[PDB]
Amino acid sequence: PDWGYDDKNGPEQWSKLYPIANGNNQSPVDIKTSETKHDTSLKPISVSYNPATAKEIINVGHSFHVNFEDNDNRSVLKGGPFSDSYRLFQFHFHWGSTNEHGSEHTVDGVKYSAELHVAHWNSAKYSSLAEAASKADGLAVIGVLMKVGEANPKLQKVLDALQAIKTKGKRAPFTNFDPSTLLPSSLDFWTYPGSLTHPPLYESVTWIICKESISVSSEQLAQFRSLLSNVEGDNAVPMQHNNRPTQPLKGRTVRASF
Ligand SMILES: [Zn+2]
Repeated sequence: PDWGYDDKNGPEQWSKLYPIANGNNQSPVDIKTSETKHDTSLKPISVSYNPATAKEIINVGHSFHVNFEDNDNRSVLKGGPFSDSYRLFQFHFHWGSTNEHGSEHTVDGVKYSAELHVAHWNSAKYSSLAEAASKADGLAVIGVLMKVGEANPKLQKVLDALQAIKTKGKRAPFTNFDPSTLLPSSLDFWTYPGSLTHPPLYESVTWIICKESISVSSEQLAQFRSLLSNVEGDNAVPMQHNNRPTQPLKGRTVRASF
């Protein structure tokens, strides 16, 4: 409850309350293409998602989340660096105050427009997401960079749903959707060990960053920036931005599947 992205409660302050903010495995990071290591053990990533597991869309104040039923292995991520399957639970986005600079990861110092996160938990090892959330191997998140350009029709269903969750705490059913439809055509990737990018900031995530970006238009971004942080009835406070600055690598290696 004690955090946001404003001057006063934002990324530069989270350490006062969450000391792990200055940990050794924080995200996001800049990926320096000259220093990535080709690892020949990486397998191609394989996603297999069942659209019937799509459950609901909810406004959480600082962002919006699309959540999936995760009671079984109907929707999983396999391959890449992993030996176990990972069970899909959520996707959400990060954006900025301008359309040109709003991603969380950078590549060779270049910030993209926005970023899609597709989050999965380790059902092989832990009995629920709450348990898994704090363990070093607990989470697998796919990040896809979004470049302002031509409008992306694959986003329409998510954009149309925002109408029903304009204020904090609102939620709506969201069904029959396969988020693999949002990924790029090729799944060549970089990977590194890191963290959730906002409080509680656990160092529990294995990142998969796709090499290829996806498009998005300015207008599409502006719809995100139109959601409200306040509860219904209150004065309006736009969800203007939600990206954390990049964090020191601190000795970590970014591996490439290519
Ligand atoms: Zn995220």
